[PDB]
Amino acid sequence: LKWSKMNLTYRIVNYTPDMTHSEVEKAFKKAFKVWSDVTPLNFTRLHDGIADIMISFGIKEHGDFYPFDGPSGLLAHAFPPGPNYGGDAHFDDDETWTSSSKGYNLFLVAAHEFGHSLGLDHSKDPGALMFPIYTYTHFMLPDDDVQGIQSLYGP
Amino acid sequence: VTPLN
Ligand SMILES: CNC(=O)[C@H](NC(=O)c1ccc(-c2ccc(CSc3nc4c(c(=O)[nH]3)CCC4)cc2)o1)C(C)C
Ligand SMILES: [Ca+2]
Ligand SMILES: [Ca+2]
Ligand SMILES: [Ca+2]
Ligand SMILES: [Zn+2]
Ligand SMILES: [Zn+2]
Repeated sequence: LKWSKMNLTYRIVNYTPDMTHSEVEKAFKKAFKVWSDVTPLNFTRLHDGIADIMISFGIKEHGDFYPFDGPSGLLAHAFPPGPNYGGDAHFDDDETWTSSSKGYNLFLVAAHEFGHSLGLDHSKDPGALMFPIYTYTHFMLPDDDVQGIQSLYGP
Repeated sequence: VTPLN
């Protein structure tokens, strides 16, 4: 699945206890720039109303009947392109979100989630951003991910 | 549609 428009909006609906608003905003902006740097996609942030990509933090059952599982295990999830929940990204706040090597790095997980938000599935390449298993190694988007997103949207 | 982790 794929967006049929190149100009997308996002809204940060709420914030984790774990980080300042400024650090959350910085991580998400950097994560969208990963994808906008290698496609014609553009992302603009909204402070109210409906955005294409609605982003929120929650625990257990948080509104969509795909519940999170407490600390560890599932980290986050995102819906493929489409209306309503399509594109939206949810983060499990029973994890500890950071801008460091500790806990789970919000930038890295967000960049992966936004890959799903844009229509990418998982990669079998263990070095890819879209590999299903999280590890923590200046960020450079791996070549499998560049190839994958450009197949949908071009350079 | 089931979201992906
Ligand atoms: C069903 N999945 C799960 O239960 C958990 N995973 C998730 O819930 C989940 C949500 C998002 C991600 C995820 C996010 C980012 C990555 C890539 S990590 C990474 N990617 C890269 C680098 C790096 O240092 N680290 C450098 C270049 C690319 C992988 C998985 O995992 C986990 C126990 C496997
Ligand atoms: Ca969890
Ligand atoms: Ca949406
Ligand atoms: Ca937390
Ligand atoms: Zn959810
Ligand atoms: Zn994933």
